[PDB]
Amino acid sequence: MDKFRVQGPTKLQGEVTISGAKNAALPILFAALLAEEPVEIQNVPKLKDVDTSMKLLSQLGAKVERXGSVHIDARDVNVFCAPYDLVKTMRASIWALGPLVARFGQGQVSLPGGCTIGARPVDLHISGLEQLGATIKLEEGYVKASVDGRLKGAHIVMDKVSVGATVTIMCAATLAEGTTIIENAAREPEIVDTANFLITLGAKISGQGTDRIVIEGVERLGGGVYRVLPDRIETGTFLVAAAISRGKIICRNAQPDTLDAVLAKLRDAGADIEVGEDWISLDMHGKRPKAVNVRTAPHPAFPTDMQAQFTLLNLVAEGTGFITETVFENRFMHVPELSRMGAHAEIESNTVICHGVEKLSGAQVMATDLRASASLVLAGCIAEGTTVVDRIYHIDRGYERIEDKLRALGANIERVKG
Ligand SMILES: CC(=O)N[C@H]1[C@@H](OP(=O)(O)OP(=O)(O)OC[C@H]2O[C@@H](n3ccc(=O)[nH]c3=O)[C@H](O)[C@@H]2O)O[C@H](CO)[C@@H](O)[C@@H]1O[C@H](C)C(=O)O
Repeated sequence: MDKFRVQGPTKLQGEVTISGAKNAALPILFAALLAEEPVEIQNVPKLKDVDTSMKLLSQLGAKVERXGSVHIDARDVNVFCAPYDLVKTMRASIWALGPLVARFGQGQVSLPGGCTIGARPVDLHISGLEQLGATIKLEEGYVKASVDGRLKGAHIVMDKVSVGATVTIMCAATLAEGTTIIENAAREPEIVDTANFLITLGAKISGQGTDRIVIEGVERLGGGVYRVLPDRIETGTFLVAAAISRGKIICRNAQPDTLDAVLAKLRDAGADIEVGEDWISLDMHGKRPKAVNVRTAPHPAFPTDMQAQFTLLNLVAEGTGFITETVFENRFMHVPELSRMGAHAEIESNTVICHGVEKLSGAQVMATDLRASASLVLAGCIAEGTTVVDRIYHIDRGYERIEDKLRALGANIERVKG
C-alpha cells in the first residue's frame, strides 16, 4: 500500500508540462479495435488506466507495446470478451463492446457493477447498439451483443447526455451500412479527439463537439498515427494548486479553449490569468482566493472532474461558497476527509456549502476517487504540518507522476512503501 507523505505549508510556484488526456487516450485505445492496419497513438500519459487498457487489448488478441507512444496491432483480434476480472477494476472496459460488434459481429462485455461515486447504469450504451440493429442479451453477468452481417445506420436521439454512450455509438457506426445521426450527443473535448482519430483511419464523421454527430459508414478502417490532446483536468488541477497556495504557475503543452468554465471560475476567485496558443499562466499576487459558486454539468460547463479541486479552493478561501453536483450526485467523499484537516463544510443533498478558513492542519486521510482524491494531495501541500494520504493507487490511475510535478513546484512530498 503506497502512501504520500506531505510536508506543509508550501507555496506552489514555477512550471509544469501537461500530459496527454487520460480520457482521450482511453476511448482511442478502444477505437483501435476497428483498425485493420497498425496504429500509433502519441502523447499518451503513463498511468494505471492505460495499462489496464493495454492488458485488455492484449487479451483480445491485439499486439500492444509502449514507451511516449502506444503501438497497437489489431489485425489478429481473435477473442471477443472483456472478462469480469478486468471490467471490475475499470468500468471504461465497456468500451470494447461497440468496436467488437461493429467489426466481428459479436462482443461479450461484463456488465459493470456498483461504483462509489453514484448510480452508473449503461442503458444508453445497450440501447444505442440495439438501434444500430444489434441483438443484446444478458447472461452470467455478461452483456452479449451480436449482429448477422453489419450494423445499420440510424437516427438516434439521446435521452440524456452521456460521454460514454456517445463514444460507443459513434464508434460502432463507423462500420455500419449508411448514415447514423446522434442527437443530443456529448460535446466533451475528448469526443472530438476520438472522432478525429477515427477520421484519420478513414471514417467519415461530422458534428463532433456539437449536439449533432453524423457518421457515414465505410467498409473498413486502416491504420495511422495520432497525437492525443492535452489533459484539461490535469491542467485545472495545477492551476488550482497555485491558486490555493498564493503562488504563480505556467502550464506548458496546454489547450486553453478546453477550459473556458474553469478559467472563468478562477478569475472569480481573484486570479490573474493569461493564455497563449499552448500555455496558461496564473498569478495570485500573494493573495488568498475569493469564495465562488459552482455548478457541475456536461461540457462546456464546469466539469465534475474539477469538483473536489474547487471544493478545496472554497475551503481555504475568503467567505462562503457553494458547489452543486448535477452529474455525479454523490461525489462527496473528499469533504469528510478535508474535515479531518480542519475544513468547515456541510452537505445538503447534492450541494456542499463551504466556509473558508485561514489554514488547514495535517492529518491522515484516505484516497478513493481517481480524480477527486488529488484534492487530498493538494490539501497536504498547503496544510500546516504533516499529512499522510493513504491508498494513492487510486491517484495512480488518473495522474502521471503527480509527485514529480508537485515537487518541481516546491512541494515537500514523498512516496513511501510502508
Ligand atoms: C473513462 C471516462 O472518460 N470517464 C468519464 C466519463 O464517464 P462516463 O461514465 O462515460 O460518464 P457519462 O456517461 O457522461 O455519465 C453520465 C451520467 O448519466 C448516467 N448514465 C450514463 C450512461 C447510461 O447509459 N445511462 C445513464 O443513466 C450516469 O449515471 C451519469 O450520472 O464522463 C464523466 C463525466 O465527464 C467523467 O467524470 C468520467 O471520468 C472518470 C471519473 C475517470 O476519470 O475515469
